[PDB]
Amino acid sequence: GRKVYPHHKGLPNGYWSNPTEDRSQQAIQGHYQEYRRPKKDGLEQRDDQNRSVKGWVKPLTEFTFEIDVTNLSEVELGALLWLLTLPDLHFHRLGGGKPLGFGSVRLDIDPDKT
RNA sequence: ACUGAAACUGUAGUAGAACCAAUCGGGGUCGUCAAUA
Repeated sequence: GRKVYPHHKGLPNGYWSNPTEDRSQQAIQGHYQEYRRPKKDGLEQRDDQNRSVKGWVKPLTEFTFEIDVTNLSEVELGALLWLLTLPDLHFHRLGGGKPLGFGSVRLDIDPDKT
């Protein structure tokens, strides 16, 4: 069926912090720096199997967007609004790098603009 | 067993009215490959 990338629950404090540091080889709070290509012989493994990113959108940053909907039934609308009103600690997965933990996002409705 | 002459195929008339270059699509992501000893 439909392939999904489960949210990386329980990533410790500072997991994404200072990401240039090759912490991939130590179990800091029980997790390896799984999103970063490990260094080999002390040099960066910028091979043509991996990409590199000059930056990323920080965690806890916030985006607002709008959905304009037409002729949704109550089931079709209720399915949509369920996704946009999931209980706490349900997170959507967005963009790239999802296998590595990137792109976990919380969606919630702004009711005053709906 | 005396050539008729003279006479604009012209005048009026918008190739135009209606018609969305548009519909769908996360710049994304894991284990394969080779066959013998």
